[PDB]
Amino acid sequence: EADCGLRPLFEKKSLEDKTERELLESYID
Amino acid sequence: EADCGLRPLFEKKSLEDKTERELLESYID
Amino acid sequence: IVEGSDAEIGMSPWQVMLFRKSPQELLCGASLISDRWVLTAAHCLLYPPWDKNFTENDLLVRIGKHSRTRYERNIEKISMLEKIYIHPRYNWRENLDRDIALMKLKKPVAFSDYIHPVCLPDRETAASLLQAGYKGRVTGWGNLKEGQPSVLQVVNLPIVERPVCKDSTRIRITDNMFCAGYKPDEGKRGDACEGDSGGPFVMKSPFNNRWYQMGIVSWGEGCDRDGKYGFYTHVFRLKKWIQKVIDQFG
Amino acid sequence: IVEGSDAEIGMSPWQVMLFRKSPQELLCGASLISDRWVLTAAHCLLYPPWDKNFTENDLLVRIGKHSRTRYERNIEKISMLEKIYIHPRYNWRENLDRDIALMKLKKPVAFSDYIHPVCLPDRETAASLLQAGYKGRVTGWGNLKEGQPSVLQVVNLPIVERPVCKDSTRIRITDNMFCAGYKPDEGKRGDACEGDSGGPFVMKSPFNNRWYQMGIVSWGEGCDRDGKYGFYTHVFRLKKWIQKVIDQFG
Amino acid sequence: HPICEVSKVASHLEVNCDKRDLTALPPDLPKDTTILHLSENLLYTFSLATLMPYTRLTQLNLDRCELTKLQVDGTLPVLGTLDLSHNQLQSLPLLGQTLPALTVLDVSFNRLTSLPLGALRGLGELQELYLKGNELKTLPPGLLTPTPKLEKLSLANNNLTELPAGLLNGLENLDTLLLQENSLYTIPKGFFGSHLLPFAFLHGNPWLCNCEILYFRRWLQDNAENVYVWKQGVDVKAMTSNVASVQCDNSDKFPVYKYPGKGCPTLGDEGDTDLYDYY
Amino acid sequence: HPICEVSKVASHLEVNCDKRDLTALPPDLPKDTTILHLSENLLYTFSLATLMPYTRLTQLNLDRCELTKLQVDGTLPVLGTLDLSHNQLQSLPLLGQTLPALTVLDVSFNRLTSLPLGALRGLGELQELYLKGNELKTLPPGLLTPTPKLEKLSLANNNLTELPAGLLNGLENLDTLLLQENSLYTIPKGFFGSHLLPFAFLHGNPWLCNCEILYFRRWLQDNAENVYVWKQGVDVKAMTSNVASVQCDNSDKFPVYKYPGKGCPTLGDEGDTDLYDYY
Ligand SMILES: *[C@@H]1O[C@H](CO)[C@@H](O)[C@H](O)[C@H]1NC(C)=O
Ligand SMILES: *[C@@H]1O[C@H](CO)[C@@H](O)[C@H](O)[C@H]1NC(C)=O
Ligand SMILES: *P(=O)(OC(C)C)OC(C)C
Ligand SMILES: *P(=O)(OC(C)C)OC(C)C
Repeated sequence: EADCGLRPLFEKKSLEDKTERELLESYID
Repeated sequence: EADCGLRPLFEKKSLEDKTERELLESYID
Repeated sequence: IVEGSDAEIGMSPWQVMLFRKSPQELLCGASLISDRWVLTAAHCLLYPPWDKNFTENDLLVRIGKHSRTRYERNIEKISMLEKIYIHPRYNWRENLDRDIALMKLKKPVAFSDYIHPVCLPDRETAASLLQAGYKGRVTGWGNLKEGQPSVLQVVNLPIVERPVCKDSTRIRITDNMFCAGYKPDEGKRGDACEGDSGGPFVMKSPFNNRWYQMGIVSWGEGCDRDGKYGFYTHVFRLKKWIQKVIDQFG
Repeated sequence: IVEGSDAEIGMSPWQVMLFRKSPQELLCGASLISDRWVLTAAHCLLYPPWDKNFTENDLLVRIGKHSRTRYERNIEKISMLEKIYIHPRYNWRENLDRDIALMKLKKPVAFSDYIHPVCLPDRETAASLLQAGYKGRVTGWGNLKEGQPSVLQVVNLPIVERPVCKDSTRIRITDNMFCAGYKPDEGKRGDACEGDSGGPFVMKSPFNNRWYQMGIVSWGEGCDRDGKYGFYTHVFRLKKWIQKVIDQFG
Repeated sequence: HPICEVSKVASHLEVNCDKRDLTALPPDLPKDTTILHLSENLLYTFSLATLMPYTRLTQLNLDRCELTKLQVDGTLPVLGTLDLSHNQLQSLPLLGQTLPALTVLDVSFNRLTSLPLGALRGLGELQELYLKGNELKTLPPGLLTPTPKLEKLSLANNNLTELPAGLLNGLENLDTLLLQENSLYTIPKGFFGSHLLPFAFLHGNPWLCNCEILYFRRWLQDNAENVYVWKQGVDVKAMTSNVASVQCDNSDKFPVYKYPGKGCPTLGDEGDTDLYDYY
Repeated sequence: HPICEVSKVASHLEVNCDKRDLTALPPDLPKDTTILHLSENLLYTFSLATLMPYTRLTQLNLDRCELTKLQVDGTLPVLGTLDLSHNQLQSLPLLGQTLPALTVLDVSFNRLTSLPLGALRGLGELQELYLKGNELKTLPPGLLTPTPKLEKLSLANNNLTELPAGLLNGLENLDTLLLQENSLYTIPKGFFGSHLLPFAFLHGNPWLCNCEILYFRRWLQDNAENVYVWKQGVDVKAMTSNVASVQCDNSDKFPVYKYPGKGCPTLGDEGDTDLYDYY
């Protein structure tokens, strides 16, 4: 649980998602 | 393709081959 | 997943597949929340109306999968179940309230690039992120309409306000559940469907970059119908129960 | 065909003759598998080592023939080629692996007592019949030794076990090919030879009385030499490719 | 009926002619018979054609009938279950052209010594095949190719020394495989392919642990939780998993999955040979 | 020191740089400074990082400094008090990752119009929060979840029209709540929960007395002695209690706690919705 929700193929290598960007943009709308 | 491998001058008239008999006999040996 | 797309490799390393051993078939989705515990929907295991009651020996969990049907060797991991814990107050008789269940694995699983646990919401994340308008993510190998994807699907859906959820169905909505999906007027589609049940509804935290599981795919009238929304089990509100069975049986 | 005999009239109505237009000559054998598609060996059309590369306009196919040299009028049928499809992974550089090619005819052919399509093996027929000891049939107008028959020849040869095939040559045998022929100790001879290449290796099914093409005459060191066996293109294993080009280009 | 007991269980009409010292099929049975029990009788021979008058027949039990010859003519268009277990059959009846809808076939505890080429031809709907308790030493190649939908296969308690490399090809739905207590010396490379097999029984065999057993060792380690031990009187799923049961020389002190294989060359892999060709 | 007056009050070293027409942090201040006063200066902008050299800094006053921008980098490991009141800040500084030990935060009389999501994240030790005199119209959900130990909260004299139903969740120690003189129309059901609140200021609001105000009416009757009226220059505890101050339409002739609510359906209760689930 100490390393929860941190994807090894994404977060862990500064790489983004095809669509994660869409989730963050809703935090402002 | 529906009538494949059925020779008109042989199978189609209950006639056998000079040597086909040899092929079938190998299915037992 | 209706109107979704092909998940990328490893973008949902917590996704789990609840698989029936004999005959071989996909029952439901689920999620990895620890190296020995899996979370899923109660109606996926127990449902008297349909004479449904799967026990430990009828199932196996498949972690780290991408393909829906292949035996992804050296990538996916198969685990057996040691014990199934269904919420004591699971209401299958009226509205699938507290539609949640915990599954402990016979042996811990090793994490990899395809296998990694999701986060459970905390007071801060829950109060801060579970608000209408904000959107999460639903994944699964369920049907593409109300036919089957060859690979894991993904769709992002916005959370909907209690009222709109309430007046979208004749069933008694509870606080132990929220609804998500676009409105007829928003001009966008997407929803879970037969086979995604039990899967997770996650959200990426803008504060610490971590993914949290806010809900469990529970139910819905049809799949992606206008004026209709999908309902998910409110994981945070049931966290007090989750923690209880894990401290006492883990 | 070495050690064969005169084929009877119509006993191999699927036999095809790949004929060069100018100068007139027999290039290879081939087979009829449909009213518009002919199957043959890749090295019969393309082979860089010998600067060999025949295109549609260099050839014509002759179906329903018996005599090797006469223009059997009202019996044989001449067809032109619309398109030649050689296996993309045909290995002429190392061991003639995937030595196969498809030829689509400009116009369908009418079947008769001398023109009739052969069957392609199916899962059941292939697994059931392609076993060592069982024997098939090879036909063609190739040389009688390593000179030429005036009429179509025929010889029955037993399939040989992978090991014996493997240790009979220094070339890298593949699964996309099998070998046939008698052993030095079996006291019987027979093999294909210059000119039979591309021809079919057929087997008559004991289950439904139909003839199936298990292989295509591909290669061999010399003709009918003791301790040596002829190699044929495994048609079944390449059936997935055959079906692909026929559904998309037929 | 005068000789057999006729009952109505749900929509089924179950005719029971068990233990009635019958030597032949009783005349004039309910025209609407769907389930027929002829178990425990003295019908040294039986002819399926005699059942054609019963066009709704869905299940037939001919077990424990001293059968030594089963005549197969005509056709039973909807027979889905056939039990020929516990008889004296020396050769496998060819049922393909007479029972097109067969989904469950039991010929356990008979006297089979081999299976014919094309043995299961035409049994396209078969889902379960039990051949336990016979005297099979080998199996012909292509045995299961005509039964793509097989989910359960039992070859347990025979005298098998080897299995064909492609025995399981096409069985995308197989979930239970019983090979326990035979005379199996080894498993051919790629035998299991890339198919998920929830239940496998392989104990009770004289496994010869040498470099040829390495593929099997790899498989056992990777699928340890799918290996079980047979126990009469309890569901397969309830049985206990134990990869340690698959032992070398049948000695519980040397489980195959722990076989070192000292000196053995490189296992690495060349590629599980498939059915067709991909580049 | 050359510019500021350095004093020693008990174990504290109080450096006073008040009213010295400073436009920046004076160089070379006592290394052992624990209390720093920079009030009444012209520091249109300030960067907390510039105080890192003073590792014992426990209290910082930056009030009345024409502040319009507060840079937040680095960390002040033991700063417990921060006064940013009476400035020109238009957005709330995110202090969580720079001031881990903050227990008292004052940003009253500035120009805030809204508070950001996660605004108080990381301020786990916060006990007092003053936001009086700003222009807040609404508050984000989850504002106080990261400050569980809050004892005093002042949102008085803003322009609030509504409050989030769960604003107070987790505040088991809250003893003083100031919401007077806003534009509050109503209180959401269950707003106060089952928490004892000794001091509450709710006068000066346009309370809309209709059936939605009934929960608030019940609360006012049950906690009449906990409702006070603000009076400058005297301790909260000395102020006078008066539930009658919470009036409908801001008219002292119609106190909310006396609002009849004629025609209104059943109030009874369905249950104060909790945070988690109990059966
Ligand atoms: C489900 O089945 C198990 C045994 O398989 C039994 O003990 C349990 O009580 C059953 N539950 C229901 C709701 O039928
Ligand atoms: C064969 O000749 C044709 C034209 O006649 C040419 O387009 C093709 O690329 C040639 N292939 C080889 C292998 O030389
Ligand atoms: P899920 O597969 O379906 C959801 C779309 C509600 O649930 C099954 C097990 C009934
Ligand atoms: P085929 O005529 O010969 C076989 C006997 C290999 O091949 C020619 C075209 C080289």
